Amino acid sequence: TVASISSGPKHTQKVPILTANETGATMPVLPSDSIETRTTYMHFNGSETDVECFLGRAACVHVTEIQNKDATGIDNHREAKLFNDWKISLSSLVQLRKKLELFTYVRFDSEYTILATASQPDSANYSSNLVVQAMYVPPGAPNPKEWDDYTWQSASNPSVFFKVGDTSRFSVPYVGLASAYNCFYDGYSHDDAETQYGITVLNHMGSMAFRIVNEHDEHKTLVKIRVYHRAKHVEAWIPRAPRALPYTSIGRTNYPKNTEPVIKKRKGDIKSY
Amino acid sequence: TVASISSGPKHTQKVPILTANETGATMPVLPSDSIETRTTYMHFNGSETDVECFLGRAACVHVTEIQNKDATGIDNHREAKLFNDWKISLSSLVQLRKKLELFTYVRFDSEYTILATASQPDSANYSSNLVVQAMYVPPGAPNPKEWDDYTWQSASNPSVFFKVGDTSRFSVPYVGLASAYNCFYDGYSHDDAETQYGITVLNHMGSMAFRIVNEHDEHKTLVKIRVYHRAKHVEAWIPRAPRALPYTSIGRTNYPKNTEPVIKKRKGDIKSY
Amino acid sequence: TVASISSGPKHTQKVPILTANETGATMPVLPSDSIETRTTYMHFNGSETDVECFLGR
Amino acid sequence: INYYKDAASTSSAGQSLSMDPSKFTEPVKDLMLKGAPALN
Amino acid sequence: INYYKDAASTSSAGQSLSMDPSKFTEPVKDLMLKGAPALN
Amino acid sequence: INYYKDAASTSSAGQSLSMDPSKFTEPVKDLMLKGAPALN
Amino acid sequence: GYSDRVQQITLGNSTITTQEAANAVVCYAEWPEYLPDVDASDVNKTSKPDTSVCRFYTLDSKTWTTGSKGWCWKLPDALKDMGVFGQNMFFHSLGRSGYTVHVQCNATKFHSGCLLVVVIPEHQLASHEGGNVSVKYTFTHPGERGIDLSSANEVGGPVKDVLYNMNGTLLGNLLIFPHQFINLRTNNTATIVIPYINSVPIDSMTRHNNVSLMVIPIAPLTVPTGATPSLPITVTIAPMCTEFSGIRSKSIVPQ
Amino acid sequence: GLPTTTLPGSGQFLTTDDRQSPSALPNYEPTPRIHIPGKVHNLLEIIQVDTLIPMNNTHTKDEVNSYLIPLNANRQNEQVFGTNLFIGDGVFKTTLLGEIVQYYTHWSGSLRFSLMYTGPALSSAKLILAYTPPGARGPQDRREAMLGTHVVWDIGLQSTIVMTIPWTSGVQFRYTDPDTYTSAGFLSCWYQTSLILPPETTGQVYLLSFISACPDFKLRLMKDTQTISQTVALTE
Amino acid sequence: GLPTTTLPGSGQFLTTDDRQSPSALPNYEPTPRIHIPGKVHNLLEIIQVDTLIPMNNTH
Amino acid sequence: GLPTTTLPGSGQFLTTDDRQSPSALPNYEPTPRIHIPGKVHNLLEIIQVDTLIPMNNTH
Ligand SMILES: Cc1cc(CCCCCCCOc2ccc(C3=N[C@@H](C)CO3)cc2)on1
Ligand SMILES: Cc1cc(CCCCCCCOc2ccc(C3=N[C@@H](C)CO3)cc2)on1
Repeated sequence: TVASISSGPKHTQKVPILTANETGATMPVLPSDSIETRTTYMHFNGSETDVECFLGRAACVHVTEIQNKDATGIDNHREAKLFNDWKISLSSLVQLRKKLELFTYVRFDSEYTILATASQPDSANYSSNLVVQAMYVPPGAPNPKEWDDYTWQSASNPSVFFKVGDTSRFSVPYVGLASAYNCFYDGYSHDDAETQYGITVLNHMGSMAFRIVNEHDEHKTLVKIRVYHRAKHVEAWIPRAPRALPYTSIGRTNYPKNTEPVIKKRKGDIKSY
Repeated sequence: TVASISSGPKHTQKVPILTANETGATMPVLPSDSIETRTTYMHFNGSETDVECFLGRAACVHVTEIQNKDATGIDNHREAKLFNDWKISLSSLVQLRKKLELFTYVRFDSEYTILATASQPDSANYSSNLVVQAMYVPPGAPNPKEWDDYTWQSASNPSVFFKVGDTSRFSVPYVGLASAYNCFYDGYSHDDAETQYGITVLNHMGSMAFRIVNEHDEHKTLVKIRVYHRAKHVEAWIPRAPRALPYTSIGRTNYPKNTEPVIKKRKGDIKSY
Repeated sequence: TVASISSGPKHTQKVPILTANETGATMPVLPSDSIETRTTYMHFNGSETDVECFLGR
Repeated sequence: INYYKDAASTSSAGQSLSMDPSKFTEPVKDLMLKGAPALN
Repeated sequence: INYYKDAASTSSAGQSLSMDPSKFTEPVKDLMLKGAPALN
Repeated sequence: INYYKDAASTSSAGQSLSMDPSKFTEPVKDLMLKGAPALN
Repeated sequence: GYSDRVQQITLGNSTITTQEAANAVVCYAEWPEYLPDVDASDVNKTSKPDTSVCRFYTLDSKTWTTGSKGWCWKLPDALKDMGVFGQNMFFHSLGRSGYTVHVQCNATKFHSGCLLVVVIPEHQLASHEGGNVSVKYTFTHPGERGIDLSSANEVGGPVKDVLYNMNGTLLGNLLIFPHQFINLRTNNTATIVIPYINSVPIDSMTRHNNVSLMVIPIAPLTVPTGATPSLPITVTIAPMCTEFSGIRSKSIVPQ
Repeated sequence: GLPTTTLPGSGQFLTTDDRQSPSALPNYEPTPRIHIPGKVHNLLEIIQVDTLIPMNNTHTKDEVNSYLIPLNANRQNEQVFGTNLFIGDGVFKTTLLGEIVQYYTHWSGSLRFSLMYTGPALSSAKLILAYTPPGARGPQDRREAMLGTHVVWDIGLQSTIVMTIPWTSGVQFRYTDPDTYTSAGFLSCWYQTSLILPPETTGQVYLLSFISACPDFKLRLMKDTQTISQTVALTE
Repeated sequence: GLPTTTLPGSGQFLTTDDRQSPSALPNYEPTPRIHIPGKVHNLLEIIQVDTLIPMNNTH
Repeated sequence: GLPTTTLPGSGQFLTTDDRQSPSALPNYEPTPRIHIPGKVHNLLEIIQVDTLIPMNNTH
């Protein structure tokens, strides 16, 4: 492939460099339209800019935490982190979010990796070996109330059991209701005067519940869960302007008030180098 | 292959042993040009002197250390080794450095092995099990400020998570900007009167950041990281004189003052055996 | 596979929507027996409702 | 590839792709045609 | 070799090697030739 | 068998078995024959 | 003698002529088309009023003055009240449509000024409150009036800051969306053909707007000496290939 | 039982590796795809669309005005604007090009810089745009500027001028992030003759300026952008 | 000895995965199947049989 | 699931072994090679060039 062809002096009536940008086109002008060039080859394919590659590496999408401790006398397991739960989403953390929102609709399979590490902040004789159980609780299915409810039987709901310190990995097909996931949605769930605006109403994916299977030892053990997400088989439509201001909320476009100028001011003139 | 052919008495006008070294050549003289020889075969190929073999074994290129401890009240994580960082380079340690600098330009893929072991120098009930996370922070990308920054999300930057005591291994393609890496560079980054001289300005590879993912236990744990590097797919150009004096700095050729004579003095005469 | 065929106005002596449930049958009535439909395809096989799948986790 | 000798040890079965609701939805002795009168 | 039955479980896809910027760079209704005048 | 997609991930290269010292041992412009006088 | 410059668009019972055009943009290089069966889901036969809905409606005019910040209309909202298009809209459960948008602004060879005319698929607005305040319905359904970016923040309304496109992105990059400029010195109209863009084959026309049309002054209007300091901008829009499905009782929407 | 040996790296999680995994939802059937205009395959497809450069960066809070380069009637010989070409920083940084370049470590290729004139139709002007390849200082006067890559632009019916910064380089890749060794030059613009307004007209006229990449362009070695960060996870 | 590398997920138990296992009862012979009317293959077969709706829910 | 047995040496790191590894930079394209005079393939090539011997070591 040639990156530049050889081109010499020109004295024409045919001027490729004068255009009318009002038309909305970006005319494909090249170095050889306005200087004299020599042949050179590309030596490159643009492999690593493919959208599959761009969205295809694992990104941390969520960090939660649960603890193993005596539940005796706990009136609210959920509240004691005896078993936390997460509202599956892909915008709570922003590195990956800005990347996805370069597109309007996106379609892909997900590969999740879940790393779990334990901490024992206060005096323990040892490090126990805990097994985590993460359940998929899609919307419409009983959601766990205690850390050892009938729910955890999970007879119809996919669940994975792995050890703290290890990693769990599995992959979920594209579960969207439509043909693509909306990265943006300028609508409502119905014509209500006070219903919420945005996509919050659209990515009704449900939540995922984590717990330790082990009963309690004499000390307490903090287990912190990190969920990583990798898109595989990516398809993206309609590019948009990149995110400039900071994010404030999952699912709304809102930016913070009295934010700071995002364009760097010159130290000098327009004329400055 | 014959290592020596059979050759007998000679009384010629054709003298292969008289030459003129002023020409710059090393004339290919053999035993059979000046004594009577018998046939012998080589029985050998020179396999283990191939440059791929010479540069192809893992060498320790870096030892760093980070600790897991309560960051509560630490004003400078980087400074507490709550997460160290390394300026990828291949000359900080010298065994491998002398080997590479036998050549001027070198091109290869790298295979890294990272061994991490833990130490608990002061009273602990136990040994905790820590997961290390090493990130590749190429130049232009946010560099970590605390041990748990958004940076560690590493949504676009390759990172590996492995356990202390284990080893991590992955391989990076030749990331040089030019066609080869310069082992030497007699230039500057620009014609500045005070800019630095050397290659420091050329092997702008960026750095690699390590941290423990675990929160803190009651005791403190020292984790010491050793990075090993193995060249694979090696290509080397222009041999040079081997390094004689000791090294003083990454990237400059400078040797120490009042160094010692590097040539061993005879215990005796020129005539001595 | 078609999920619905195209069907238009009807003025017949042949009424598929009147039945006698006392018989014990569930007559296979479709949208196209009582409204005007357009063609659409199924795009689906019913894979995940197989009893092997239902009892297989 | 089965690595094991016994049939019980093989993985899940593969979709019937059988599907015939008529034993349940139309177990009538004399065939009913949709469109023809139910009771003649 | 896929070891698994479902398509979601396969590795990353392979490069589009599609690449056609004209839907974005030249969505004009009447074709513009480089070198010819923009507005006639 | 390569298990990985990228070339960097393959094992070490295999012996040049190239070997030609003359660029280093005899870079002279006019060819010198062993046995003939060095300087004529 | 055809110029890129003169054009005629006849759609239904209405025709537009421009003698100073700058080509026309067809979003993503695709022209509006009906919904194919292979893509269909709802089993209902759809209704295609054709020429009674696919004609040109001219919205009420705006006034560009030196202080203008820009205006924003949403589709199909802007047309919610135009003739039979609008009736069909409130009466069917689902509908689908593409449009031809023609923005008009003429001046003289002594004026200067340049407007950006852009179509943004799925333009989800931001609340000026920050945090996770929502933007109430009424605020994102201004109707033919559209939203006036130089109007004041209101409560439950969107933010109207132009350097941020009403969503946290910079004005400068709106050029990645199908768009055309109106530069008084060149141009006097902008025309964009919009194909139907959605993640579902057909949708509700009232709970979801699928494009915002935005006209933004970028090089300020500068009139000749002692000229009146303002110009009107007119927007005329025509639904094209419209289809409605799932007819019934007639939606009732807030406010 | 087949004998195996495990190698160094066993059990590691590399966020960039690509392997198979069991599906959690065996046998599930995804929604059919329908057609949607606009599919993107390569980021290289989109960085060829031009977007506006806030060249007039001299303000103090972001404003529509930093997109406008002003021009003065009747000045002769003088300089319209100047900038270095660190596409990952400074004016370029918020543009779509700048914004994507920042996801990669290295770039190579030609850039296309165009200027669209917005002055009254009855005015006229001749400007010179100059590209100064690495190695010299930003030009200080047109004489200096005109000795490097340049285009005399004659403002006419055809409203925009497209200047190309042809790839001039020893090393075949440059870092996006400002490197010296790797630096690309300067871009300046001066009056060639001068802007002239018709009667009954007055004041400043402005140029809009765009940037996009030529088909020439290469970007490699993905990394994280300095353009976005956060201090606590967001919630709904 | 063939060189291997284990990936993330090793040792996990996913209730939905489908693999082979050793039989605890090697060589055992199950009872023959006889014919039984009524076999169900898909839940889609049975949701087409109609059943009564307690529409008058007001009690 | 295929039955395996691990041998002595599993998990060891031998600095001299030569195996495959995952690439951290999937799909990256290295700079083209250009021609450079002087390529060395074997250390045996270079030890045939003669160099001076500090024979007079007595200093
Ligand atoms: C055990 C176990 C646990 C699980 C979880 C199953 C995965 C379900 C999650 C499905 C994917 O979720 C989303 C959510 C949001 C988005 C998304 N939001 C927009 C910004 C873009 O994409 C995409 C996928 O499965 N088995
Ligand atoms: C996780 C994770 C961590 C990483 C690191 C990626 C590797 C980047 C390093 C690239 C190779 O670096 C160098 C540096 C210097 C030299 C060199 N200097 C001269 C003496 C010779 O060679 C060669 C390669 O990747 N993924």
